[PDB]
Amino acid sequence: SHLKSKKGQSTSRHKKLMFKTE
Amino acid sequence: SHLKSKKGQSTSRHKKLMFKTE
Amino acid sequence: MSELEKAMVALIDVFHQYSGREGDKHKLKKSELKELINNELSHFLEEIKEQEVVDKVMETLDEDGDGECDFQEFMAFVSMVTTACHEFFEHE
Amino acid sequence: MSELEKAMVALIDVFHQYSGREGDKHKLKKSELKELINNELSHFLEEIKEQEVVDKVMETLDEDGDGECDFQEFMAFVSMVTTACHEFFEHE
Ligand SMILES: [Ca+2]
Ligand SMILES: [Ca+2]
Ligand SMILES: [Ca+2]
Ligand SMILES: [Ca+2]
Repeated sequence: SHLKSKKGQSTSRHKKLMFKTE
Repeated sequence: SHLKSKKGQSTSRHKKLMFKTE
Repeated sequence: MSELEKAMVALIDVFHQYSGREGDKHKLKKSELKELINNELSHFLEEIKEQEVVDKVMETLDEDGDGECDFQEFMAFVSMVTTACHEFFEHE
Repeated sequence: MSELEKAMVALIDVFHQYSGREGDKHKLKKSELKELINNELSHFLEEIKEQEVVDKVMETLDEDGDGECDFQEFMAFVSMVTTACHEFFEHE
């Protein structure tokens, strides 16, 4: 509900490395 | 009190690497 | 070929290039850490364009929670990213 | 010299020597793990004389708690031991 999807923004690239975290 | 010191035994070498753990 | 010995020495060698760059020779600041990632990994890894990405990575590598990852903390970030390399470097 | 790319490839190369040794090519069993440590590190690291030492290390590397550390789990054990190498290999 209060969570922010934050879709878009190239910064998402960080999430690609998060698959390692997890 | 119920803890086992387990002094001696070369196996202690493992504890040397435990400094990394922590 | 049991060449694990040369691999550990090389991993430490790159770390000295950036750590000795600034006064934090024995410690890395999220700022110095960005230089290692953006400048050293010009094409090997996706360069960082925003320092905010480094702040998020700091949550993971800032184990001491001091905004600075120690050389021991930096070492762990190299093992996890390499694992990703296995998917790309599939010997097969 | 930004030679981080050759270091990641070498770290993975030694892992293939033991993982392909037995059927667990994509996984390492506390048994296969002992061979990596005792046989590959004949003198580079203190060889293991008892498998019990490997059982204790399994508590740390058996992240999945299956008695087997996956290649990703094995990778993390190499970064922490290397840190010890920095104390011994003080460039400086
Ligand atoms: Ca530094
Ligand atoms: Ca820290
Ligand atoms: Ca195997
Ligand atoms: Ca496991």
